[PDB]
Amino acid sequence: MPLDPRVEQFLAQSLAEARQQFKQGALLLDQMVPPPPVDTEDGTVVTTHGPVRIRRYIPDRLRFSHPLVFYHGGGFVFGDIDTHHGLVARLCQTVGATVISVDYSLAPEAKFPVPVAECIDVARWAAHEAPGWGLKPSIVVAGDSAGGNLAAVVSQRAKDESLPIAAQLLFYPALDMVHETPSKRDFARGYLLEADAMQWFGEQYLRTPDDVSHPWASPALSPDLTGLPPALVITAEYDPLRDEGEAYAEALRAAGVPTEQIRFDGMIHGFMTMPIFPQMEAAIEAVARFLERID
Ligand SMILES: COC(=O)c1ccccc1C(=O)O
Ligand SMILES: COC(=O)c1ccccc1C(=O)O
Ligand SMILES: COC(=O)c1ccccc1C(=O)O
Repeated sequence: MPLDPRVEQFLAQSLAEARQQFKQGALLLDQMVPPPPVDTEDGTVVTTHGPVRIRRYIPDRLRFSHPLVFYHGGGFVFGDIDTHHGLVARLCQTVGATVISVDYSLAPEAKFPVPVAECIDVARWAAHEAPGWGLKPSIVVAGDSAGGNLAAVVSQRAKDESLPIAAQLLFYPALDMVHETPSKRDFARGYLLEADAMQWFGEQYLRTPDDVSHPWASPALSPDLTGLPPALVITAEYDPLRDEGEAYAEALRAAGVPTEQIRFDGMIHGFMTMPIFPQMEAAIEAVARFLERID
């Protein structure tokens, strides 16, 4: 409930250049706490907005009967398959799941709602492939932060798009671009994800400031959450995005959606791609236990 000791220690310490610096940070942490070996295959999915690079992770031993489709975070501007490899490799090996890690088109080069369309296309592709992998033809979508946004919106669009989704895993997602929450006010600066950056991400991703109220940008605003896929919503106590994540979990639960909501106390935004924190593996264990309950 106090700030985690290791998190405390960590905090105490151009667009191309910033992407590279973000990527260098991600590599540093993986160099500090190396990921498990895992078999992978690269490929390209043909989407309605063009080819989208993917990487399939194959577990040593398959124990989960649905493919996972994973959408990386990074404010819609940063990140790639490599920045999220540390997380995805452990998800693959710990759950015993095939995982499709997706490189959707980044902003500002591509703008809302291009990545949403891409992410749907990839989920549909995964569902079609699943029987040939000897899996069920219903997928688990997953993502961190901006990727959690994508996972939540894909889940909301699933029925309309005839997309079978068995569950949604939202890791400290962004869900509400319209409302200030107490967490967004109280942890606006100094906890890695900052208000300044969130504003900037919005300027890169969104076409106009009015897009904030679009349900494919702000899924928390959808008035009807009935019949949505079973949900695991993981939040960090000291994350501006905390409150909107918990409120969405609460709304899903009240809508009769099977929902598990976990706040990691003492933690900050981003901890599930920061293997210097033991909590990252604890949260990955949470995922495996949750997925055990899914049919
Ligand atoms: C930077 O992205 C990657 O590391 C990657 C990995 C596998 C397949 C495609 C890509 C890509 O260039 O997006
Ligand atoms: C804020 O959450 C994100 O989507 C993000 C933004 C910038 C840098 C990293 C991340 C992430 O969650 O990895
Ligand atoms: C991590 O993503 C964000 O914080 C974000 C990115 C683009 C547009 C809006 C937001 C937000 O949640 O305010």
